[PDB]
Amino acid sequence: KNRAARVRVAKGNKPVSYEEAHAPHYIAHRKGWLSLHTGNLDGEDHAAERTLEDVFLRKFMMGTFPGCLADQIVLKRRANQVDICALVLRQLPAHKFYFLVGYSETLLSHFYKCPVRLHLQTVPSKVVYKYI
Amino acid sequence: SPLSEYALRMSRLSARIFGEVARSTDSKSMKVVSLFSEQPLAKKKETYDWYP
Amino acid sequence: SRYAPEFREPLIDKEYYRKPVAELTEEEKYDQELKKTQFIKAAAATETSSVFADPVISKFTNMMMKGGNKVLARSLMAQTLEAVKRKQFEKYRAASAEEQATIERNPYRIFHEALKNCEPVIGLVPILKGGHFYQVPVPLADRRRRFLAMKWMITECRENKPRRTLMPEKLSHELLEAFHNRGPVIKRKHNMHKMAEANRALAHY
Amino acid sequence: TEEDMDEYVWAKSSSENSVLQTLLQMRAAESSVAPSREELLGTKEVEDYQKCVVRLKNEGENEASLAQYKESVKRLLNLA
Amino acid sequence: AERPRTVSRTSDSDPAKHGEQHEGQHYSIPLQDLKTVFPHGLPPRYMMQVKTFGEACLMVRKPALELLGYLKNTNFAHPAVRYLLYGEKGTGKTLSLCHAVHFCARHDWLILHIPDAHLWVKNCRELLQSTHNKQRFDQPLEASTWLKNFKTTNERFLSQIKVQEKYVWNKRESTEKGSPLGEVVEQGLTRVRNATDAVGVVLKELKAQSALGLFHLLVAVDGVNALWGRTTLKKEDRTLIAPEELSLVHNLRKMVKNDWHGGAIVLSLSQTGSLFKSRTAYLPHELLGKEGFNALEPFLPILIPNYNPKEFESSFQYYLENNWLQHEKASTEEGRKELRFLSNCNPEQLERLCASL
Amino acid sequence: YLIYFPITQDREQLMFPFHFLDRLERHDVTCTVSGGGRSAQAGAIRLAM
Amino acid sequence: YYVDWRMLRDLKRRKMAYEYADERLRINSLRKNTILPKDLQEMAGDEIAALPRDSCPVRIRNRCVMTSRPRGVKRRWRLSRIVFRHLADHGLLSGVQRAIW
RNA sequence: AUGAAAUGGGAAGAAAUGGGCUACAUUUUCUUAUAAAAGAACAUUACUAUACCCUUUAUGAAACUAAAGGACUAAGGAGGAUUUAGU
Ligand SMILES: Nc1ncnc2c1ncn2[C@@H]1O[C@H](COP(=O)(O)OP(=O)(O)OP(=O)(O)O)[C@@H](O)[C@H]1O
Ligand SMILES: [Mg+2]
Ligand SMILES: [Mg+2]
Ligand SMILES: [Mg+2]
Ligand SMILES: [Mg+2]
Ligand SMILES: [Mg+2]
Repeated sequence: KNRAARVRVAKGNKPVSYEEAHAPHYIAHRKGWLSLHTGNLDGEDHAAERTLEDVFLRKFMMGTFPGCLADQIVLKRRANQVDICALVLRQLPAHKFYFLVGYSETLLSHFYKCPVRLHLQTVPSKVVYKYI
Repeated sequence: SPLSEYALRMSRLSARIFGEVARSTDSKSMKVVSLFSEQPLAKKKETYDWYP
Repeated sequence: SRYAPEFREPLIDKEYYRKPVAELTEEEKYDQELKKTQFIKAAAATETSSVFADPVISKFTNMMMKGGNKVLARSLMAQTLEAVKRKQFEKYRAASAEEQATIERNPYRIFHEALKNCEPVIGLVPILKGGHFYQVPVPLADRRRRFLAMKWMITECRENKPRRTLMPEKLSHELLEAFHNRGPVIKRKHNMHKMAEANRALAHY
Repeated sequence: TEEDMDEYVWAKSSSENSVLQTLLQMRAAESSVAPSREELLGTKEVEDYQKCVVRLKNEGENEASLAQYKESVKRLLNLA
Repeated sequence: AERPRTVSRTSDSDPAKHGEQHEGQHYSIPLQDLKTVFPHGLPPRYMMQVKTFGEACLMVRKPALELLGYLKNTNFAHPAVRYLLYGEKGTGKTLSLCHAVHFCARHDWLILHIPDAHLWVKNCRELLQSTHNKQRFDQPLEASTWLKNFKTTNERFLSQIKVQEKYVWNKRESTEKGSPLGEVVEQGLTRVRNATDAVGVVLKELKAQSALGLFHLLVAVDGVNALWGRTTLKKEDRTLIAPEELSLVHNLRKMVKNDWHGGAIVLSLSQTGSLFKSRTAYLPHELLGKEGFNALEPFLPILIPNYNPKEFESSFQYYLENNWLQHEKASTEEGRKELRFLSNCNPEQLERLCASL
Repeated sequence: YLIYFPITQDREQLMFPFHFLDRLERHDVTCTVSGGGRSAQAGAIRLAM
Repeated sequence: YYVDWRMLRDLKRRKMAYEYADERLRINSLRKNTILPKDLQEMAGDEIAALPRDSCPVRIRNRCVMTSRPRGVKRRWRLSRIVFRHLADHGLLSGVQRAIW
């Protein structure tokens, strides 16, 4: 049996999101890609470096917004610009989010030497695709 | 076929223009041109910056 | 298979399509109208309306082919037919008028009558009962009876020939020697039938 | 040398020598006094043969171009 | 019908009688002329047809009629004319050249017929060196076989012609001036070491003596493209040899030159058996090359095409007249139309297709 | 087609369309086959014809 | 901290080969030819040998940047088959999908 | 010190067994073309060594590795029961 990225069946009481519900073979069929860069296109270089930056950027955002992320972040690179699109729960006060955006943007712009912007869409609670 | 004088002297005239090796060089001695025309493996950014 | 089960085997008979409508039996007439609403398989690469195409010989060519080398197998069969025609022409010219009548110079007719002479009516299927090997008389279908004749010929020539002889020269010498009911392949057929007689009692098992 | 040249030049070639030698043997058999080189290679017969060989060498060789060459040889060699 | 069967044979056994009226008609070559004029040079598959049918019959065709016309009007005083038969595979070049060899043979010409010239540039199992010139090599077996056939064809003229010089074969053996040319041939066969040298003497003698008006000389070389090409023979150093270095190829290159008179040179091109040439090469420059073309010019190219409608029907009826086409459907109009498509009127392909049928 | 297709089975495959409709020697065909081997190219031409 | 001590040794091998690249290029050129006296070539063969062993560029091994796995690595991403499969199977690699055909 | 680092080594088999490779040839071997056709070879080394041995080239700092020639050539003559894959 295949155990990869499959949120296994419980007893109908586990709330899975749309992204979690779909197994790897549904990538490019029902669900898209969380990161979009040009480094895996044919005849393009720097796939290794773009992928390493993504791994870090996901661990950074989880720790910087602990318990406030409703779903996985979406990374969008255009030219040298990096854009982080995160669904965040409305737990923290509004002014605290302005602090973490100013901090996380400046810190990651001086670390990777690119303009980095953070885009946050606030949800009242995690969105449940189905109960499995 | 063999290369007559006209053919050989034209080939040297071409090499002189295109900055190619002009003399008769053995295959062994052509590696010197390769070594100094190509970035060494240890100087390529993939090797020395392999790791984060 | 890449053909859905609804596909129909193609019919490559030139005369059949051009026959007058009244000459066709109503059963055949029905199939033509039905096939108009069916899917037809594409014809094979070796399926043509040629008047020189013989299915029996075409099958014999495929049973000699090795590793998909059809050009070589067809060449060997073509050389065989020629080697049989040239062997009968020599005999015909070097024979009296009375003898000349009997001599057959058609290689296609010597090939068909040779194979038929090597086809065994009954067979033997080896069985194991009680820790021994009891082979028992069996009856063979029209497909199994024809396959055995062709297989026995292609195996006598492949193996029991001198090292420097070639297949067009051993096969030609066997089609003609079988065509007269005296070859070793005919003996293989005779041995099959004689064993079946011996095992008449063991047919029950 | 001739091999180096990319476009055939009938003048001062193996063809011109072979043609001139044949025409010299032809006039000698006729019992005529030995003729000049320019005389033999100025005739119209030799003019046409030059054009046909050049076409074969440069324009390209084909059954059509070889047929034209066949006629020039017949005129040059006085063949029926 | 059998209307072309009447056109499938001609009663004019003698090649001189043939004319345009005889086109597409098969003339039987006399049995004695096969064992004398043609001990070699007939294609291998054609020889199989002669054994099975029991008779050799050569279709009269327009290409071979044009050649016979030039040979009749030959101006012996003028230098020899090189006739080059060029055509695609199986078109009949070899048998068109053999038709000329029959015409000259019957008029009492001296036949110098090289059956295949590719055999001298490949698959040699004994390659010695030449005493005459140490740079050259000698092919004893290749020369020995040719001499035996040259002797058979020209046996009559081997006593009349006589050597004009002295040839020292060995310290103990030499040929006195004046002795018959047959002696040179006899020594070559007797002592295989000198075989490659007897051939050179024969070619040299005939070329010089022909101009004296004693006899006419037909230099018939089939496969002439081999002489000025490449070889697949290697020296003791395992280095490939060149055509000129071989003694047989060197001598022959002189005979195909137009520097003599008293005869005619008939050449043929064959990509079959050729070394380092493509399968679809038939044109003169493609096969001869730049070296071969310059050597032979001015030459008269004679295209040998595929069977025309009249010739194809005559060939079809000739096979039917011998009972060769034993298949029941071969005689029918649908069979004939099929064989015309598969063969495409190519003489060789039609012979191969009918062989199996 | 005799030069391009030296194998008989390839030529027979080109004969099948015309021979079937008894139209041999009545049409002039110009083909352009790219890709595949000898047998695959004859089969592709047969359908195109 | 690097993943393990094996990745640390390799990192040092990669930084010492970069330092001695020009030197090992200039010296090794004197040996890869037939134009210079064999006495000089035999001596240049010893100058190259005397350089530190970690300068030699054939002692570099490509290891997964995240797990330091010596074998199974894909050179375009510098990740092992196991690590690459985890990022790919979750939609985290841009354009990488499963191959169905 | 069961931690770290450097240098040098990590050997072989009258052995059994699994899988693969090549061969045992004539539907074959060599050569040119190309799988068309042609000319040769064809049983003692003819077929036939991707071993050993000997040279040369490639990568390397290091040949102990790989490739290409060279000779040397042994065994192998289609394989007992039994067993594998393929619609
Ligand atoms: N004049 C002819 N009379 C009879 N048969 C002929 C004639 N011309 C051609 N053929 C047939 O064609 C076959 C080939 O002829 P031939 O050998 O002369 O051709 P080719 O063009 O010289 O061939 P290649 O290019 O292979 O040397 C013959 O064996 C014969 O079956
Ligand atoms: Mg020929
Ligand atoms: Mg390594
Ligand atoms: Mg320790
Ligand atoms: Mg072949
Ligand atoms: Mg070295």
